[PDB]
Amino acid sequence: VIDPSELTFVQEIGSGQFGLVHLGYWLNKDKVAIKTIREGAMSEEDFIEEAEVMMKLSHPKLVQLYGVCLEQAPICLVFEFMEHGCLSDYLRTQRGLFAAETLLGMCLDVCEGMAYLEEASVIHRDLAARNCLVGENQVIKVSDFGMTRFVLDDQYTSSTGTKFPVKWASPEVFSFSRYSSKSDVWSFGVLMWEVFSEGKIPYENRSNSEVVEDISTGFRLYKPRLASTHVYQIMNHCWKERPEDRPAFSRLLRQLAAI
Ligand SMILES: COc1cc(C)c(Sc2cnc(NC(=O)c3ccc(CN[C@@H](C)C(C)(C)C)cc3)s2)cc1C(=O)N1CCN(C(C)=O)CC1
Repeated sequence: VIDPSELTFVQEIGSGQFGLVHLGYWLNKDKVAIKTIREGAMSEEDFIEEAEVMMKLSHPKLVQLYGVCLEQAPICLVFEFMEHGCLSDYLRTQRGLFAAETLLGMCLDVCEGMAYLEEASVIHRDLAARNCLVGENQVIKVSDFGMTRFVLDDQYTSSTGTKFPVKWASPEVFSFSRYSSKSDVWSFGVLMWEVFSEGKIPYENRSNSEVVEDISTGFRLYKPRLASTHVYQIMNHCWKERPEDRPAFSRLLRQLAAI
């Protein structure tokens, strides 16, 4: 638990799934990012349960949750400040400046984070570039793993909802809500596409229904220029119809490191 007096709210930096994000300071010295959880956004008591375990999850390629500020309404989550924001934004902003090796390095970072979560029996559920953050020396860290379990907006959570992230969803997820580390693997493949495409939106921004149809019939994203023949076959292995035909993150890590 972080005491409210230990935090200083400096400036609003944006809004996400659960509401406001501020740049702040922790004990008047260290830069932190503070999520202010908006009313009706979170399943609050259910999260305060899972907060202890989430905090205990620690890895250099996961954005660290430093603590929870509970002694106030609305409650706040205190995070490691990532100096370059979301990967999705970062890729688009820096488009044209990336060497293939740097882009591969980003995929490696994410894969290391996911390998840790997979090992720890944790499903992300919404792995995408928008949910990864960029820190010192372009290091990429995975964030908000498992958080969609606490989202009250049924448009996001339900596979049939209008806000459902179909573009990163494996066939068994969008059809049957069947999550696993292997469904995160599908998402990771799409994230690889995003990285090597320098932040392009997968599936020409096609409708949710059209993507479901595309994937159901066998369509797959085409190779981005900066992705090698080898990288593209790794992507395609992530997009096998059956989750059992997809590699584990532990395997992908060996493959991406071997390059
Ligand atoms: C995936 O969602 C999130 C996950 C985490 C885990 C955190 S906790 C965080 C940890 N670290 C963060 N860093 C940043 O959000 C950031 C953004 C911009 C800049 C560059 N300009 C700075 C210096 C300002 C905005 C002060 C001018 C630097 C850092 S947020 C915040 C969000 C989130 O909701 N947003 C990310 C950042 N946003 C925007 C508009 O960029 C708002 C949505």
